[PDB]
Amino acid sequence: SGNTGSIINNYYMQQYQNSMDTQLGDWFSKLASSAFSGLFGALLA
Amino acid sequence: SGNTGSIINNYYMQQYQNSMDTQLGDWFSKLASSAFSGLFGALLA
Amino acid sequence: DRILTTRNGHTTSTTQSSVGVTYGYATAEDFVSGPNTSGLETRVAQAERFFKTHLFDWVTSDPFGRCHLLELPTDHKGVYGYLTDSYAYMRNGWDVEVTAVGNQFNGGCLLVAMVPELCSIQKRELYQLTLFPHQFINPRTNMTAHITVPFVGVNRYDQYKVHKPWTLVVMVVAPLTVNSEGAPQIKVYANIAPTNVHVAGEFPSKE
Amino acid sequence: DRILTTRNGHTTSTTQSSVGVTYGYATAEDFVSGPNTSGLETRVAQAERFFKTHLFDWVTSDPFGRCHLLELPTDHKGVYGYLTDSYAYMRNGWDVEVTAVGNQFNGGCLLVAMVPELCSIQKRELYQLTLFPHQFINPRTNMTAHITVPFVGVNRYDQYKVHKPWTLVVMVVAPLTVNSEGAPQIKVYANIAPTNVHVAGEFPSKE
Amino acid sequence: TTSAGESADPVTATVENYGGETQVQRRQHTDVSFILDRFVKVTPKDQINVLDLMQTPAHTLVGALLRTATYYFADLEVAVKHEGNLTWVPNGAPEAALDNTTNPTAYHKAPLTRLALPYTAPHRVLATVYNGESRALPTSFNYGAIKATRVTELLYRMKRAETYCPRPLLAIHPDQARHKQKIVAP
Amino acid sequence: TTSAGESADPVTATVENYGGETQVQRRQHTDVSFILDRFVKVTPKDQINVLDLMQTPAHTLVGALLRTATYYFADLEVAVKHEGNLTWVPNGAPEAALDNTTNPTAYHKAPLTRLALPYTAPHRVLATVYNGESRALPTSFNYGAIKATRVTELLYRMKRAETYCPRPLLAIHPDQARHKQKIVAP
Amino acid sequence: FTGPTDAKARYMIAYAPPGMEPPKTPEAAAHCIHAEWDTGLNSKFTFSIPYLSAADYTYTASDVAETTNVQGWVCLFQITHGKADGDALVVLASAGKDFELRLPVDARTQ
Repeated sequence: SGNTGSIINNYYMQQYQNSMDTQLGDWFSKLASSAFSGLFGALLA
Repeated sequence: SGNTGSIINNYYMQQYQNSMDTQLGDWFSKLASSAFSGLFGALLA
Repeated sequence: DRILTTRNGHTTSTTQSSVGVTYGYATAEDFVSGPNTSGLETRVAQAERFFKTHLFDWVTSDPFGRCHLLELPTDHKGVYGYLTDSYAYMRNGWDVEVTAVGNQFNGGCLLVAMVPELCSIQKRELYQLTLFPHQFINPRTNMTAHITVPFVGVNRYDQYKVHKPWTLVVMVVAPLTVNSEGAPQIKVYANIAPTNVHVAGEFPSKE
Repeated sequence: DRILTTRNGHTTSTTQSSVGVTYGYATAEDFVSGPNTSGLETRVAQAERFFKTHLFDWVTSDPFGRCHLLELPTDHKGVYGYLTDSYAYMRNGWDVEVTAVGNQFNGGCLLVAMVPELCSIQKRELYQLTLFPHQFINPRTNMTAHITVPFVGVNRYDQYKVHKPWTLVVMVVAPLTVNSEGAPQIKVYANIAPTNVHVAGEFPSKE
Repeated sequence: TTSAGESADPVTATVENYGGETQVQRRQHTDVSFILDRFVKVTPKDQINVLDLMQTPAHTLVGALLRTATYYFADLEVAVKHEGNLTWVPNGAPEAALDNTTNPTAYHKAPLTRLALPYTAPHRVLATVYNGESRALPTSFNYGAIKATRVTELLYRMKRAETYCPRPLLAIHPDQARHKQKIVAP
Repeated sequence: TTSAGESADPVTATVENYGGETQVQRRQHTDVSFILDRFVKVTPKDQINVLDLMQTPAHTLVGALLRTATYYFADLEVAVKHEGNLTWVPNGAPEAALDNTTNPTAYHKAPLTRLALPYTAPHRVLATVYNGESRALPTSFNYGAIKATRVTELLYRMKRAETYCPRPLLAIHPDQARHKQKIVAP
Repeated sequence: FTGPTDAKARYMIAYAPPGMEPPKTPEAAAHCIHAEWDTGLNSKFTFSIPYLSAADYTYTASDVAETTNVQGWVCLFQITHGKADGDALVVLASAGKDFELRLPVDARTQ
């Protein structure tokens, strides 16, 4: 998850531990994976 | 429940923790929800 | 209890004497995208919202006929005013709401009419003013008139910088009477809102 | 033949050296109607259209780094400018198109980047300017960069009267060379257009 | 949203009335059971301390907020810093009892003792106010009494709190148009 | 791997282009959530300390690395060594609050207090930089404030950290061809 | 409204957002989120003040530095009145459906 690392489930609820997020109604990864590779070339042996 | 927040079940009975209530034989919420809304009016576009 | 609550954009305007809206001439705006604009017209919804303006003091000495004319669109400092200064052609209906809050012990009445093309008015023809989309404001009954009119005119769109197709015209038909308990005067205000405003062909910047 | 013809509203902008648009950060604008505005937001489409502005002369004596910053939104005399003066909160993306038409016998290049939150820039960090949504303008290849960015920031909507979330930043990476046949200088212009502009909560009139 | 004025029927008017769209409320933080469950610092008597809730200062959060209820119910939970042993006698017990160690005494341990106490008053519900007397609130309305050689710090904490018939609650009265207190800043 | 130069499309070129075979990457250590989750030592004000993240020294790991994001989000977790009780008031609270013990005060215990704090700023996401002003970053951008009779050591730790739009990050500038610092050796 | 049955009036209530001087006249304020009513058989009138802010929440307290008012103003005008002089318009304030408070704090607060 981060830099946490225990197998036992946490003692406090969750709402008392973190702040709880809220949906309403990632990029650089895509960007990196979209990288063109190899050759524009008509390769020779 | 209140401002308690642990997932583990409490060590002491319950009768030893709180005082135990006793049935015999809420309002403002209702009151708030009953609030009339919108218009007495004959609305126009 | 004759309540009526209009709204235009994020404004509103309740009234507890409604007597009801009159629709003048047409109860719905006709074709807007015509041949004369090449489909470059566009609606500007944010213009459609009320704006206040004082009309006159209805003083007890006003005889019959004491009429006041308000050509429209007027000097207008908000969005609709800016539009006028930033597009060459536009069209909109009006939605007018004249109030004259006196008191129910006053007497006499005003007539409120929307008259198309009114460069001032002959006295004798005030008698037939009820030909135009009108309403009475008689203090013993109501405090407000309410009239809605479509865009009219020789052209699909207008140039408002040179032509004001409507005049609002408030007239005194029976004089005010203060009597014992009525108001000593009545000021008359208008609360007007453009409707279905469309615009075409934007001017270059003021530079 | 690498033609590309953008348009925004009733404007356009062909180019025969496109090299193609870069989308920075997101290829589509996220949620707009949020909790912070009570659903009183509204789109103002007529704002979305191009506007020109000069940037600088790229003179042959400009060394590396000679950067120019343009915070946005800028002094703007048209509709989008008026919006800023008549609504308290608004949000929009940008759609920027920097041209530097020299000639194909000139050398050296500019870099064009849209950088969020840029109150001036350290010299050493210009070397990593390619972290922001950018494009090169190298006269032997293209004359125009084209970059599109979403609205960003700590808030769903902004107050532009006090906060300019984007800066356009044109930088010299290799100096211009006139050589025998290249242009003696190159002036650099920007052709910018707001995108998906929304507005909330109108100011009272200027009176 | 017009309505009849004297009726005293609740009339909430949404922003929908002028376009606009009611959002999502979340109100966990202004729940009574939640907001009242914190420790509040009362200023002790050196030795014998009745555990009244009215001993809480009426300006403090838990103080002033408890005072909006005319009737309340809670279980208590005191955290007290003391010398010697601390001894809590139930409600309605002779004050002479405070000496006998068999009563729930707690032996000293650094650096404070924290213990939960049951609601123990012979009435169904206590009261923050009582018009038997137009201070001057029935002696019976308490959670017991504690005694130590020296109590120094003493802190109350309401658990399970229930509250009934809200009485007014009142902010600090400003002189300028805004009460312009200095907000925490980076 | 030739390509068009101005395009600013990513062009990764593998060693395959000249024979050779891309290997296996493992990148757990340069994950944002991971790398930012460590304690970083800020130099405190003697008493009142706003818990800004910008208070972290911009050279340090967590310092300089947090600064690459223009927008971020985290939950905090301070570990502070102090005298007296330590009291944390939320975000946007009058500084006069730092005195009332009902606010999440922590009583002294050897040899440091460590507590987790919720993200509590009224903006969706904080910012490491802000062009409202061409230091000079909105006072609202903070995690609250702590106060003690004397804070001595104070350490921040970001939890759940999210980061948005990378800004440049810059190494120490060498004079010789290699920055020839003295490496740990047996 | 609580005037005699023969007093009458129109009132207005605009809401001017922050970042410009507040209106001094109803004509001007007409360009805000206003709503405008008049005295009748129904004596009461309720109007929600919209929540509008660049942030998602807003501070409950003022800062001693800030004086320009960060949340904007409400202005209650008086379009007209009819032999209404000296009559009172009593006003009251509550939470809406969607009002919510958060992060408790004891800030002395007496």
